[PDB]
Amino acid sequence: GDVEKGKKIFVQKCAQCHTVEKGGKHKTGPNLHGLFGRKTGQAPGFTYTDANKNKGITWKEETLMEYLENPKKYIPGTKMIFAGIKKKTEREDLIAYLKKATNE
Amino acid sequence: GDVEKGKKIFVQKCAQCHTVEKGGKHKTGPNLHGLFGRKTGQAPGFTYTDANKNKGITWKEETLMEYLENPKKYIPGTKMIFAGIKKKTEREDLIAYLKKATNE
Ligand code: HEC
Ligand code: HEC
Repeated sequence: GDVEKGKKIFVQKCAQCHTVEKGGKHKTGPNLHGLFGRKTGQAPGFTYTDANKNKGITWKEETLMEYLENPKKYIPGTKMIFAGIKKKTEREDLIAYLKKATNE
Repeated sequence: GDVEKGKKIFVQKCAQCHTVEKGGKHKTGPNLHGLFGRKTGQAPGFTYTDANKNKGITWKEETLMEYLENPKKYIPGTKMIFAGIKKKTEREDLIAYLKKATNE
């Protein structure tokens, strides 16, 4: 495929949760350097779900083609995001803002 | 709670998928203006999951406190994001970029 086009997709759809750079940080999702030819759930230092840990397949063009079409269908139980707010005080403050902004 | 603090949480944790402004657009998630005192799944023009459509509760401080702690526990079946790429050519181009960047 077209690398130029792929880079833009990555930046728009994936970079908010993944880095690709050697030595790049884990974010919501794992750093992806060295992905190709590696089994699922094997970035060093990242805590996966059991589902992503145990999928047991090798990442390559064919498996990525299928995964990317629908990640949850290829790895049921995978979790991409936690959209909540665990701290009580942060929940109270956020709700205060929402109470104001969603009514003005 | 503290509105100043809530605004920053919102911008950091929620604004990527929700607007709060009257007349604001639906994004990944619904526009949230008029939320308080309204039942779940009722922003006009947004297509919810059946789960969020049918939760049947009224949004207010107490219900938001519980929802925000863990959205999926409060509304099982709710879906926050699709992280995949439906178009075949976009998948091919993205995979080409990944093949380069994750190996250099
Ligand atoms: C956050 C909201 C994410 C977005 C957007 C994308 N991904 Fe993701 N990805 C995310 C998490 C939390 C995980 C771990 C999931 C688990 O169940 O533990 C993943 C996983 C991957 C993988 C597999 C990685 C591995 O097995 O080592 C791949 C190949 C992957 N993600 C790629 C990817 C791409 C290309 C994305 C843009 C289209 C993308 N993800 C979006 C979090 C998030
Ligand atoms: C995208 C990755 C999201 C992030 C981050 C947050 N939310 Fe969200 N939210 C999202 C979607 C797709 C939906 C609809 C879900 C469905 O099952 O149909 C929601 C829903 C809400 C609701 C309920 C809205 C209603 O019933 O009308 C609320 C109150 C809500 N979201 C608030 C919210 C806040 C405060 C967030 C930051 C902490 C937040 N969401 C993150 C998508 C995403």
